[PDB]
Amino acid sequence: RFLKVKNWETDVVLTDTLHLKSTLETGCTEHICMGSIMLPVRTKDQLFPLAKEFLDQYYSSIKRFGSKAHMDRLEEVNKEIESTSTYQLKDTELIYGAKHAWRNASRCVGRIQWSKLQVFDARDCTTAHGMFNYICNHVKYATNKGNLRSAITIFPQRTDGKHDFRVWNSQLIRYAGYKQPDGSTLGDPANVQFTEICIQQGWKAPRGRFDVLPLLLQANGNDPELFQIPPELVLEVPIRHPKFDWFKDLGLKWYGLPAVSNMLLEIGGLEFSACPFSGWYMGTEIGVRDYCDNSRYNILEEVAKKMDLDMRKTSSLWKDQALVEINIAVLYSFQSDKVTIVDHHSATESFIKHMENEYRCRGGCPADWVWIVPPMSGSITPVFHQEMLNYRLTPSFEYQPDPWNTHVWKG
Amino acid sequence: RFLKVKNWETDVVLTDTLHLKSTLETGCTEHICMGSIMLPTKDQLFPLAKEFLDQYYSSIKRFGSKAHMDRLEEVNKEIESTSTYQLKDTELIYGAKHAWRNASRCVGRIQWSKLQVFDARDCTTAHGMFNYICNHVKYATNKGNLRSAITIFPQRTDGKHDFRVWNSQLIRYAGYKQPDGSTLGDPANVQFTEICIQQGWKAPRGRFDVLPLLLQANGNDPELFQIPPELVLEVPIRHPKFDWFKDLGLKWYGLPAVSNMLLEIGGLEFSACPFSGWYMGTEIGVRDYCDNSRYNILEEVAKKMDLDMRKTSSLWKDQALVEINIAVLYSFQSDKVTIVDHHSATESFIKHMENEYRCRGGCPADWVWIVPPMSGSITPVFHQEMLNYRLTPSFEYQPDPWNTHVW
Ligand code: HEM
Ligand code: HEM
Ligand SMILES: CNCCN(C)c1cccc(CCc2cc(C)cc(N)n2)c1
Ligand SMILES: CNCCN(C)c1cccc(CCc2cc(C)cc(N)n2)c1
Ligand SMILES: C[C@H](O)[C@H](O)[C@H]1CNc2nc(N)[nH]c(=O)c2N1
Ligand SMILES: C[C@H](O)[C@H](O)[C@H]1CNc2nc(N)[nH]c(=O)c2N1
Ligand SMILES: [Zn+2]
Repeated sequence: RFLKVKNWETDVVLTDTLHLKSTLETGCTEHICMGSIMLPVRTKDQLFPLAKEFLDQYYSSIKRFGSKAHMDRLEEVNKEIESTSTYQLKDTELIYGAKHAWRNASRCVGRIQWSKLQVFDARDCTTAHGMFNYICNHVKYATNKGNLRSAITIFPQRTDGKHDFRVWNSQLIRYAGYKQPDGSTLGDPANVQFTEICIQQGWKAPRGRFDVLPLLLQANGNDPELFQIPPELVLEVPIRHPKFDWFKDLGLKWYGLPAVSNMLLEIGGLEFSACPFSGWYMGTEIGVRDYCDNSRYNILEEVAKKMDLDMRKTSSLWKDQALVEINIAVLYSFQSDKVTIVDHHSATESFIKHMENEYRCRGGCPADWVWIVPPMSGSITPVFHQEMLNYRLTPSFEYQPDPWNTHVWKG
Repeated sequence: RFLKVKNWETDVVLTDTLHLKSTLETGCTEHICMGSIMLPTKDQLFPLAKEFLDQYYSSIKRFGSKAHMDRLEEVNKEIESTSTYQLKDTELIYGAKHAWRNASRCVGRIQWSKLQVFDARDCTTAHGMFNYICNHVKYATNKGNLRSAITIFPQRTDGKHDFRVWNSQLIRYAGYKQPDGSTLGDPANVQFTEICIQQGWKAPRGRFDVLPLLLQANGNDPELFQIPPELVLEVPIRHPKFDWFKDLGLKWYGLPAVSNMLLEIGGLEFSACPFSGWYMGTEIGVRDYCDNSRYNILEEVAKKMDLDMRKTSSLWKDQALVEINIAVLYSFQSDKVTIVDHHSATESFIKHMENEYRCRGGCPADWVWIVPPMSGSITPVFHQEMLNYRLTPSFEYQPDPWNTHVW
């Protein structure tokens, strides 16, 4: 079966054959679309086909499909599953797997860079302290004094689901949020629950507007431990505006390194519950969502006040006007300190080319339009006008429940 | 089977039960989501009439009444005899308001119940059609105080006798392909603009020439008519701070009036059902003016603002986009023509969603279309999970007549 997508700006039509290789569900049916819904211990039984599938993919990519090296590996894995109920990936397989999980990530606009991913194998790690070490090294390597490099660190895979490695932080670097008795919030409202946990686990909170959270690390199913990332390894960028001198006085800054640490990495049916990954920011992530979401820092009014916009009627577009200047400020700041960042025009245009190249060479590119289109200026980016097919391929990054909700406390 | 939707900005969760009444298909499967794709007999007829009459009679709190049962047999008799049936005025009106109510892609649906319905099923000719349409335009325009309306022409019979309005909207600017290779006027209408000329229209070959109506009655050949200019309300576009802005020579019409869709009610098909409301500002300023394949004026506005257009990262496109949209709202409000900004309209839609969930068990909605094409996440609909499904009565797409019509 062939499926066609059309770009309604360029009339370019592409044909997808890759969806045929799609396994997992979407959440949609013939009678209902769930494309705007945010969130849509394995047996030896189901494990081997999943291993076989992966290994088949792997050996095809290296052009050794049906070789003795291929067959022997299948046999080898088959036996290891029957006698041990699981198996270990070769380094080459782990690297291929991690890159392809990124490549298959349909909500990610930045996938043109997928083949350039630095894979840190942390499968020999045994303790929280060991995790801290790996993570520090990840952060130093990725930051690279401002010239950012994509990386992922992979901790040991799930066994019986009782010895999980987990990073409790949603991101490696993130600002604390504090609920005040008056109901207002100090810092990042999105991190209030996590900050409270850290505090309870013994973290002495400085209680400012931008306190870098501590790492809360769980190894081998044990209770999580607190570590503070060395400040010298956390690159931050004070935000200022190229024309507005008062902007610096808002007191804003942000960190340079976006690093997601709460996702699950599935490769060949194996589950890696601790796999922090990092790249670089698209400007709007900070300047639109982080600064301007009503439930985040929420700086639109204060910025608009200073620009002296007509804030009486929404139809003055004072919110839209302030949003653009804030986003201009974020980009100007990062560029000025030579910390890697990409604007949403540049990023979306690159994704279009990547997507086109993925149709030619791969037969498709699964993409989630709802997430790909930037949260400001949507239709002046080429992705707005691009029809996309969303379906799920493995290897993949998956969601997983927050550890504080599932963890068995030891004491 | 009882689905929930969350607003991630307010934590409000709503439970959807209405989707269970859905009958038509979405185009998605368990394996692939097509949510971003633009375009996915007597025995057929009677269940459709039934489903429709059941909901109609339920809406008037007379489910399982003699009148209900009586009407059901009456329509059954008529289908079994005529191979079709006629809607009572009351059903027709209910039908139309519900097609709008059910339009999952429409952000302006909070007003759905105040639709003025013009019954034009007695129409037999294109001059006839023209007369109905002029009346519609005048009534809906209301000297700038816009009122929603629909005019309904006779239902399809054998597909040989279709009424069609060939225009996509009642009022649209013409578009011409100059020998330069460039495009003068609206590029979206180049092909239809040729068909007008091919059928006899004399273009003023300008930039904002109001297209002529091309009307088809009983499957006959379509005819041209020029709407009385005095009935087409337009808004010169100026900026409340940029005095130079008016020299760009931009204007826009006040009445958005979609004329090419198909209205399906109780199995019956109305291929000519022009309807109209009032603009949300971004349709004009973001899409019409700044789409690359439309008037595409970003670069020239940017020049006039003397913005640093060297790098994409100065966000000069974004900056101009805001100003252009500021101007659109300003000009319409200044001339007292109804318009709504994307903040007000999306906040209204959220309130409507809440009303629909609490009073109907849900509200079908297409996030891809509801989220305005600028400043998406600073409007509340961005953070609102929505379920998309197909309810009837409905507005559907239908093929362009020129590809179909047998002369
Ligand atoms: C290098 C530059 C990168 C850019 C500019 C980028 C951009 C983005 C953006 C803007 C999102 C939307 C998330 C949000 O708005 O909350 C996203 C999602 C995502 N990204 Fe990327 N990313 C980059 C690197 C990476 C890397 C290195 C990985 C994995 C190895 C990755 C995997 C993902 C995944 C799995 C999602 C899905 C999130 C979800 O499902 O909720 N990205 N990306
Ligand atoms: C009164 C103020 C109204 C507003 C502000 C409004 C707004 C909108 C907008 C912005 C869209 C997106 C379409 C696009 O971007 O091209 C839309 C779609 C739509 N509207 Fe409304 N509308 C209004 C009245 C009406 C009325 C009176 C009807 C029918 C009687 C209607 C039926 C529809 C339908 C069927 C669609 C989707 C068409 C499709 O499937 O592509 N609207 N509306
Ligand atoms: C509900 N929010 C999603 C949080 N998650 C799971 C998530 C996943 C991937 C990406 C993001 C946005 C942060 C980010 C991460 C990376 C590696 C790059 C980038 N530009 N942004 C967030
Ligand atoms: C891209 N979609 C095709 C154009 N169609 C079929 C379509 C249908 C309904 C609405 C629109 C947008 C124009 C419009 C119409 C009405 C009544 C109100 C309004 N504010 N805008 C367009
Ligand atoms: C590819 C994508 O489906 C297409 O660009 C859609 C996106 N959302 C839209 N939303 C609205 N309101 N109007 C449109 O024309 C479109 N176009
Ligand atoms: C309800 C809706 O799906 C939700 O708000 C989505 C919309 N699109 C998004 N797009 C990005 N990049 N990030 C997001 O968190 C979201 N959130
Ligand atoms: Zn879908």
